Amino acid sequence: VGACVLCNSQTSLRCGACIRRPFLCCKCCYDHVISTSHKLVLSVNPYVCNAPGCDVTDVTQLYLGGMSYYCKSHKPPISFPLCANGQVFGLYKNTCVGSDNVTDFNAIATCDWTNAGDYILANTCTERLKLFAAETLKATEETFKLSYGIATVREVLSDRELHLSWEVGKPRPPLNRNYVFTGYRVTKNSKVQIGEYTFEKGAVVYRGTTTYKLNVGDYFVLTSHTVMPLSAPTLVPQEHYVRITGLYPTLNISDEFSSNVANYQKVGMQKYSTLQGPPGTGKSHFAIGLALYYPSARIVYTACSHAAVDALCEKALKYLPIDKCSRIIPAVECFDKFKVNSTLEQYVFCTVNALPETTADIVVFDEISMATNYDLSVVNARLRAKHYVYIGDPAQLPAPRTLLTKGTLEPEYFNSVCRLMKTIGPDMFLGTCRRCPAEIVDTVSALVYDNKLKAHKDKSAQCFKMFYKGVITHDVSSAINRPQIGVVREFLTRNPAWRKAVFISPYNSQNAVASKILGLPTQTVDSSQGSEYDYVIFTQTTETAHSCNVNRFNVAITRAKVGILCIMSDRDLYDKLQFTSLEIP
Amino acid sequence: AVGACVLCNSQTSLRCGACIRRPFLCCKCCYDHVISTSHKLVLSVNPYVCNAPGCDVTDVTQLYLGGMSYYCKSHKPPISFPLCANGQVFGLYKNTCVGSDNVTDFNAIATCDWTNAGDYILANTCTERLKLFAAETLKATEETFKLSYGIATVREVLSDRELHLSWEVGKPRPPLNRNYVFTGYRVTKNSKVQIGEYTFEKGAVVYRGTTTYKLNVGDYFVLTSHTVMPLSAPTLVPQEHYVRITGLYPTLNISDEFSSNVANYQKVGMQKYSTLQGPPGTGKSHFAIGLALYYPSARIVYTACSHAAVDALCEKALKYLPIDKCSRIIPAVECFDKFKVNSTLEQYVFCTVNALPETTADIVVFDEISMATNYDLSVVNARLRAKHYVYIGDPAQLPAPRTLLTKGTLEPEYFNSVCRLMKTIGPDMFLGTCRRCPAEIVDTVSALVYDNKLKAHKDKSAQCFKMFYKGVITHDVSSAINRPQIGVVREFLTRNPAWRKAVFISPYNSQNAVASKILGLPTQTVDSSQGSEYDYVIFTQTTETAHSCNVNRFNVAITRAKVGILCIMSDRDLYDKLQFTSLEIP
Amino acid sequence: RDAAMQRKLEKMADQAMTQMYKQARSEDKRAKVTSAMQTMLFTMLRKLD
Amino acid sequence: LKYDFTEERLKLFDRYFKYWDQTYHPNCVNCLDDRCILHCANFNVLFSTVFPPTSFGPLVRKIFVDGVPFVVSTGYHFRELGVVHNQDVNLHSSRLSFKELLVYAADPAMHAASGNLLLDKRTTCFSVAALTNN
RNA sequence: UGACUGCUCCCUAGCAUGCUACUACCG
RNA sequence: GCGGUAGUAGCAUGCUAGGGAGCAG
Ligand SMILES: [Zn+2]
Ligand SMILES: [Zn+2]
Ligand SMILES: [Zn+2]
Ligand SMILES: [Zn+2]
Ligand SMILES: [Zn+2]
Repeated sequence: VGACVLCNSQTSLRCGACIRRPFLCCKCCYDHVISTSHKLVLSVNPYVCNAPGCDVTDVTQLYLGGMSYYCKSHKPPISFPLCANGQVFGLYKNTCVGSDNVTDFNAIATCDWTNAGDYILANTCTERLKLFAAETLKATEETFKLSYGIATVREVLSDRELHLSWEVGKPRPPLNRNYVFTGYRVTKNSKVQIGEYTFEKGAVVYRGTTTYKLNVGDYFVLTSHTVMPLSAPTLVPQEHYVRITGLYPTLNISDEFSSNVANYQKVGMQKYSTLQGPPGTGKSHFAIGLALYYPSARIVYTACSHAAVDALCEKALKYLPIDKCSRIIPAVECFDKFKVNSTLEQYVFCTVNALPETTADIVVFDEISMATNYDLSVVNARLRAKHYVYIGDPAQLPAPRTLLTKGTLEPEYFNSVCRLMKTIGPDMFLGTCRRCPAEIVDTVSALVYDNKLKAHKDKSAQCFKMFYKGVITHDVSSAINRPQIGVVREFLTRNPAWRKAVFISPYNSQNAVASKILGLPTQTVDSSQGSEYDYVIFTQTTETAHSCNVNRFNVAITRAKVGILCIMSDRDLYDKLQFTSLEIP
Repeated sequence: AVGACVLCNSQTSLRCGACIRRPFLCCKCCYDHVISTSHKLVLSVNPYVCNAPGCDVTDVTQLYLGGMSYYCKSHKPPISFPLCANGQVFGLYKNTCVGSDNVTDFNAIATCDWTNAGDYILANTCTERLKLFAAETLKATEETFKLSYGIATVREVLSDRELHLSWEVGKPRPPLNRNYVFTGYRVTKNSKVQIGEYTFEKGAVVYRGTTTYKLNVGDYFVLTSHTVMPLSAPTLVPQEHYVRITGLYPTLNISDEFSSNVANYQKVGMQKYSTLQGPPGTGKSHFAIGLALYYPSARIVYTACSHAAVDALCEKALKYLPIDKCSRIIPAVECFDKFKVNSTLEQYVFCTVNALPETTADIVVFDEISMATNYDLSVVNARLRAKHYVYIGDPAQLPAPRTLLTKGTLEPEYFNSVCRLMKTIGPDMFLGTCRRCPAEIVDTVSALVYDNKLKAHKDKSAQCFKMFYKGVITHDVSSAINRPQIGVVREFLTRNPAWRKAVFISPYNSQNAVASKILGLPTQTVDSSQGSEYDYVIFTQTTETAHSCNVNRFNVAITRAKVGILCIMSDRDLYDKLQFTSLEIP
Repeated sequence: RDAAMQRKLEKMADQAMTQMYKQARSEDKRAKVTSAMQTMLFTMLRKLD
Repeated sequence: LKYDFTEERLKLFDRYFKYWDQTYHPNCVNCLDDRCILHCANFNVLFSTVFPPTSFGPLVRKIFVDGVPFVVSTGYHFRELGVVHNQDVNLHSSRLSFKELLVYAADPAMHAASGNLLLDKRTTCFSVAALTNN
């Protein structure tokens, strides 16, 4: 019994056929029911014919017996149709305001999430629509993952390998670690305790995070949770203060981050600022500068992971005293230098996973592009702070959309705040290119970055250009090409100093074929930023919309301090990139 | 109390009362069944009969709804409501009724008393829940058949292997041999305990008790019956051929003793079921044991009509497989007991359709497909939902004894739902590895029914025989006795005393109850013969009737010889074919 | 009454169908409890030593 | 294992109440009316304070149903009414009805026979068994 | 995990009965 | 002008049933 979405009037009905079942208002509920197959509605009891053993379950299909609801095939002579009057029968039948055009709401509800139009809906919607949308995505995707087999390790041969089958009738989960399993073992009766695993090109290659050795009958599935509803908005209705009052102006400063202090000064004069954070532009350095500028701040460092907030904790105690940092790791092995399980902490780093709900000082959010509207409202649902900052950039990396089928969504509508730096403009920027030199940086500036990032350093001609083609042939959930893999060593051979690099590749099983040829380590394309060498070899091995789109392996090209490799078999952006070209042997 | 009807699969609560098995029937669908038969009594949660104290009326439409009761017109209260009306009989779920326009298929099965071959043309050429209803109706009416007969009282005891025996009043008498094995039980002052498994034959009453026991006075026997309860799974799943033999274990090494086998298994893992063309002694019992080594990782389901038939599957069981990986469930019958018993979770589980409990396994291998019908056909899959399926045997060896079929015997081809398939889809496998009979008989059985299909094994040593005779037969109770041919038997058997190292073959096995006293020669049952044989077998067919010299019955008797059988073919039925050594008749 | 005493049967038939619905349940609950009681007995005797 | 104590009660009666001229039936099954039942149960009340307290209560017996041995109560030994034997007890039964399933699930016989011994030193009432582990 | 009774109030349903009015047919 | 039956609604009493509760030993 709460307030309906489209009305905010206190109601008692919840659309039954609807996935997440939000509270709906009598007139507003009727509007939702008139345009869909969402034709079942639950009140304190479900609106279904309770004549013993019936079948009817549509709402208008029923009439109010006295203590019951019946179909016409059951209704007593004294009946009263539930759905009538343009207003469905429920509590608070008087306080109903509706919305004239709710096909916005019905469209979200009737949205099965297949096309990019679905996420144009998810963002270009209105608010409680926005939380309903993100939560519907999550719900239907954790229902997605379990339409698949039970990964039974049913023989064990060697280590790093398994003999593995699955359940019946179900297609199969993909190849790598965005879909990390977490199996659990049985005894005679019930289910207890294996761990975090994923299965890749073998023969089944499993990359278990923790130490364990598996036995017979050992099974795995992507164990799921219960996504419960959200509360706070994705972002508060923010505004810029008149003076930075209540915030502590410090006397002394470090000009290691002279690109930082003019950036913080109005941030205390304002609620939120999402920053233009190009890769390695001192963005992880950025939030640590304010840490010293305002050491009096309970400043909220959050990211998509303690693999991402990992980077926020990289220079944590290296810059701040020790006992003033803390991270809540729930009962996952990542950084553990801190004191753990202390929320009342001057500096609390964490992930959207499990920082408990409090009130703090200034929010600093890494990973804004890949995280969406769901966890966007999480930190503010977590926490009502002084002021807000999001570190990162939609110029990095979206999320993997398990159900988006037709035509990947813009970089620009990643989330409700991502449009803002493309409709309001960048609140901050950092062009301090500590990492890549004049090699790549402006060629990424003429890409999407406003001609905006300057040269760092000379151009030592170490990031490379290769004009190739290759031949690809498909398999389950990868794509394998050795005409370019053959080019890889062919590239890597004429100087053995080549091969001090990390292999970059989209279809990371193409490294499961390459690792046996070179011994070279693997680079995940999307989970890459934050990690890099000056030397990285990259076989894009595909030119499709999966592959050479604008801002995906964009994160892979900028991995080099000075010397990356790009066998651009694509004509997608090769027409731009300004690097050293040679003949192809 | 309440399930889904056969002809409709809607959820009903009405069971045809006059119908034998009483299947759930759907309101409209039940009415369709009731309009065309004398099946005019229908039971719901309570029976639809006039419950006015002490009435007689029991037809359905003959009744009207009287409040808390059902009455006839001679009893109905002024406020009534006819039960059977509206084209829809009154029961639960009166809305969800779909019917079938032509259910005289169903009525025909129900009104089928099982007399002609048309009855079993119905039983097979029917639809599906019809098929289980049909097989189960056969069984039900036949276990009701056997007990229309006397109580076999051994009322004096003279000697061993003999009894003084009478029966009950008014009843005809059960036949002569062991397809109708009794299982009598003894009394004390009050009730009924143990005796055992017995049958009575030509004496003077010759009893062949399986176990040891010695009988007393008043000792009685009947064919004790059971309660055939309904059957779930289909006779055979809607099968299909996989795209690769995935989930099945390709082994590196193989035995080429069965080089006629490995190319046969390879697609069987690429497919659900394969029933094989298994001619007698074509390594068929050898066949399933080859995959046993080829896929030693298989929980492979060895089933037959008996541990006299799965006996043959267990013949080379531990001789080829390690010991503790075989098991057979023998319920609380003396046959093979080399195994560990009472272990279902076993790597190799042999058993009969009698009592292997219900589990899920790997690949099914079913001996005895021709003689077993649609009933136990669905048993193994009702037993077990496996990886894949195989039926060993052949409709080219024998049917079952049809106790009620009376007009002409049914085709070899519609023995069962899968038996037509190797005559409408074709043989899924074949084995022509004739390790047994030589060029003597094998192709003369190939030009018989077998597609000109089985090659010669070996030379033709002229030891299987031809004798062009006639004989004179006279009849008795449930046998037929002829000595003009029995006289030929020794007359055949005399001119070389090396003749008589053979087993007598004969249809009317009491004709051996007359022959055994003349020769000392052992007996061969004609139909329960396959799997057992000598190189030397003497056969007096002693009849040319449809009982006798039909195509594929003693077909199993001719192929008994390694090299040397005897055939006094007094028949002109197939004598016009058989290509053997002919001599004058002394 | 071709419309107002029968309508009174559309009462009685409804009531009788409801009653026999209820009795079918009552007979399924009985079989369930029978299975439960007897499996309790047969599982508590096997402890009997 | 002794539960009868019928001769002991008669010897007690003859030792202490020798000239009480009214028939004393140790087992009140043989009594003639309710006043005779009161009369003889009065004496049983006294004479039962002599006999061991483990000999009162249901008298069980191993019966065979579906070829499986049950332990069921076929009588009782009351302190006031003496020994009472059930009249319709049967040993080899093929299968149980609903009523017999009832009257066997209600008996404390199968329950107590298949539980842990119990020595509960919190009370003085004669504990019998612990149908659980805690 | 909720015992056996007894009384009482409230709500609903059903049926009959009983009472009264409106309409209809026939005598 | 009356009677009767049939209908319908209103109203009452009672009985049964279902549910919620209170007190008492
Ligand atoms: Zn909805
Ligand atoms: Zn209904
Ligand atoms: Zn019938
Ligand atoms: Zn009647
Ligand atoms: Zn007395």
